[PDB]
Amino acid sequence: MVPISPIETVPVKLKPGMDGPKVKQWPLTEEKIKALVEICTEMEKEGKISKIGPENPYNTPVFAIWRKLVDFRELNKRTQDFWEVQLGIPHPAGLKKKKSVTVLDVGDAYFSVPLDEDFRKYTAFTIPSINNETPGIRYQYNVLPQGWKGSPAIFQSSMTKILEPFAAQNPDIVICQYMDDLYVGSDLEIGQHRTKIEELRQHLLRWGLTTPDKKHQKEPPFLWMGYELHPDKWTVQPIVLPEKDSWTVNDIQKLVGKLNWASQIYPGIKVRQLSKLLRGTKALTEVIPLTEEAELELAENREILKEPVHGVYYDPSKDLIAEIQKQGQGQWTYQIYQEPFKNLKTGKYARMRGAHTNDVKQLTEAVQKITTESIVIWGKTPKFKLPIQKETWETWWTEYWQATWIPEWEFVNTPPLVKLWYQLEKEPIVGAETFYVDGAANRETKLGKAGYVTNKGRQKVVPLTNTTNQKTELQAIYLALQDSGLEVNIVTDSQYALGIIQAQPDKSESELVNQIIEQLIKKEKVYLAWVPAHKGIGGNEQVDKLV
Amino acid sequence: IETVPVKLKPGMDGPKVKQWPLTEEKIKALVEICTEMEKEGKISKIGPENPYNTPVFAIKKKDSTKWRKLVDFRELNKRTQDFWGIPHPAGLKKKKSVTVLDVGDAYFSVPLDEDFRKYTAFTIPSINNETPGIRYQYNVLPQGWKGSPAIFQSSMTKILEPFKKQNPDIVIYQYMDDLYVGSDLEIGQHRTKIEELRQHLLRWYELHPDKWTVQPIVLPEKDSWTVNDIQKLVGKLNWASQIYPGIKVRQLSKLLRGTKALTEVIPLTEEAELELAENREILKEPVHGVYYDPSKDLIAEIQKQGQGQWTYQIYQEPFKNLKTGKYARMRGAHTNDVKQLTEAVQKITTESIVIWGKTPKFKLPIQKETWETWWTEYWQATWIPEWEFVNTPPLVKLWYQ
Ligand SMILES: N#Cc1ccc2ccc(Oc3ccccc3OCCn3ccc(=O)[nH]c3=O)cc2c1
Repeated sequence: MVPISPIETVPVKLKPGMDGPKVKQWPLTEEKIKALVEICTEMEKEGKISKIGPENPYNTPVFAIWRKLVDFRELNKRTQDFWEVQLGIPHPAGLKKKKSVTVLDVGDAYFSVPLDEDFRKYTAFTIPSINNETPGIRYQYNVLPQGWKGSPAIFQSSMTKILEPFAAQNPDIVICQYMDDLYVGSDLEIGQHRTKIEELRQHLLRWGLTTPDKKHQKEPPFLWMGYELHPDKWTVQPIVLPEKDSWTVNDIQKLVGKLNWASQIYPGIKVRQLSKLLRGTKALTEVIPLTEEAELELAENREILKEPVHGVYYDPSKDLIAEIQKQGQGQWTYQIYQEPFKNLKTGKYARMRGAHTNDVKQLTEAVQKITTESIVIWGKTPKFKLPIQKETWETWWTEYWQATWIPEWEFVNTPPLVKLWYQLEKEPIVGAETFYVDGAANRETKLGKAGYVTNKGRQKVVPLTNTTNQKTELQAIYLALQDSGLEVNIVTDSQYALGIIQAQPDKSESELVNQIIEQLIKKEKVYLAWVPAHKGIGGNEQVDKLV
Repeated sequence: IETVPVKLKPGMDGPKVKQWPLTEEKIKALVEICTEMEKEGKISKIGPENPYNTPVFAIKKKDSTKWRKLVDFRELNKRTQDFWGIPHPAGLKKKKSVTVLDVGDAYFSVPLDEDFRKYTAFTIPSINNETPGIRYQYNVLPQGWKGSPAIFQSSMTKILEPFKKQNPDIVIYQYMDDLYVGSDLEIGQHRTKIEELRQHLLRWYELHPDKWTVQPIVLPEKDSWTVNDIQKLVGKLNWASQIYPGIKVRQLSKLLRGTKALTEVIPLTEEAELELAENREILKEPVHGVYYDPSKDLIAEIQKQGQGQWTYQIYQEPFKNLKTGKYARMRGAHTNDVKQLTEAVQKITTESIVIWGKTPKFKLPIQKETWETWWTEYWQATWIPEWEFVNTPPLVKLWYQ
């Protein structure tokens, strides 16, 4: 025999203040028992497990479904935390195209990596004897058990430590690890490629690791994590959209998930109208009807999912480009590509839940998302094509009270364009009428008044029912806008209204605010001044709206 | 050469903080640096049995093209036991000039406690999550950790003993990986003294505090006032009444009696000018009963004024400002708000360190996502303060301008 190379164990401890698992063994049928006996006999012959004495106080339940199933849930509850290597998943668009890509899955995967001997005694388990007339058969693991918390991480680190020297000695190829599979890729000739694959599986064989000796059991396209990986392109596995005249909340969640998953390569996927029905969740059993918006939207989704769309792989020698389009109702869509008409991937961004908003902010947030996603996937920020004029952005960020930034970008003329709908003056307007506005309401009777007086003697007070202080304060400003010329000065004591307007929204959830905005849009020059209330400031008549 | 035992605060497990994404160049720089540091025994590769992690990224200091490794030891710092205490040099801020030195290279000579090393674990991330990243842990004293200067205190004392005995007029303070040196000499003599001190630290950023003070509230001085002018004035004075007790505005408000156009000039009555003058006299005095509390946090607020101008206020209780200022320095950030804000935060933090010996908690006028996306691109300091985000526009913006 040739002594295969050993593998250093990974030191594992239990959580501090806890001890090894001690669980009562479940009652098993005689058939199950026999099956388990044979299986564990074969395994013991292989060297995966070992028989132990009664000294070991730890025990783990085991079932049969023949295949044995050791329930390590309690031991997992009592086993330390590990640096889990799976957080987030690779994206096919991030992979750099190679002329050849081979797959080597690893058989005897976990049962080829030794377990820390000091920890083996905690993985002890027993097999119920026939009729329980004899003491159960005691076993412990000598390798990594499947289902154990520490197995994937330790297996991964061992595999890395083994693969490192082959990689270092073969920079002309690229090796990737994922669970029980290895993906090797190169731009070499097919003969030299297969050659280096052989060298690799020989190298692994030196550590006693077995790979498919025959022609490799899997050839392109590779079905991986819901993706189809083809030699020249990638896509997603076929979409599955159920159709029923009675929908539940869970069905809505699954549909939303599937549509979101499909939206990464299929452009023009919308999910708002269906997501609005997820309010009041945690009740998985329900019957939620569909609006015309939602039905037309789902029909359009079946229109987009009609014909297959493929994404390409990444080429580092070419620039990285992301283009953005406004879809309305707070919806945004984007495409990330390097060559025209050939997408690396696509996506969508929905606005956050707020009271007020404008297009520029949302666009900025979209750019943020795309940027972060890009840095994750390709390790760089893409050049942007945005539906917004340079001058628009300039004016916006220059006058905006917050700090804001967009990486390198260019204007693409594809409507609808993001524009500034109105701009407040910085100084009072000469020759413009001056509207001193005010509003007030009774907290008890919910009755109120809103109005204005101007320097030219123009006056108005309007009575209001079912309203509040803030609503009347807004209403007064709205009244000032309605009955004024193309240029107007406006004085208010409302910090609320001033805040809202200085937030510069172009759309709101409050109809009154929307109306005010529509008024602003019609205006040529508007100066909005603020003063403290109840300071005896003449013009500011709190005594006019408190009657 | 002898490791001092270090533990954590009772009831606190080690740090498990997510490592955020990095660009390829920063990842490469970090790979290079950590490869070199591994060959120098400063760090060591670890296995999956180490679940602890601390964020890490790469920067570039001033006048340097060589990358640098920066570790966000914030979570580990607040989870690390409290070390003990040296009273902050209150004369450091009173000195004419202070120079900042980087003594981080010294820390790497002192080995770290073995049992504690697993808490310093960090990860060089991989692009597209192809690998679980390159994992390291520190063997020596890590730069950025609050325990490093605390442990190195005796050593630094021993090294700086002769220089301290030599120049009793020179003040020496230490914060993290930085050494602040204050004096009243001349810039040339200053620089030669600095080369001297760095040579003394070898064999073993000009900053002028005197050109920075606290800022008074000023009122306009006009010959003719418009309605708008008086409205803004009354607003400002009303705001300032929250700070200064004797501020009254009734006689100024009396001028606004009636509904006049905003651009209309109004002559001031004698009572109004008197009231204004009194208000001025009041504002010229300092604020009543304003003390510093070491047990309380320092809060810093920053407002964007436009045209590369920024204002800031450090305080503990509202309207009780401990420090105020206005950063307007332009240096290659003419087209970038975020860069300006980052530099401003750094400067304010520096001043805060010089004055109180600790960093303030910031309230940044920027969306969380934006800041979190871009702030590491312009950061050149070895420490990192805490921050939150204000989403509502403050009205007081033009009251500091
Ligand atoms: N972590 C991780 C991970 C997960 C799944 C993978 C699948 C294929 C693959 O393959 C690659 C392996 C090494 C280097 C370059 C690769 O892919 C470039 C793109 N590509 C693909 C399939 C094909 O048929 N042809 C190609 O050009 C690498 C992988 C890595």
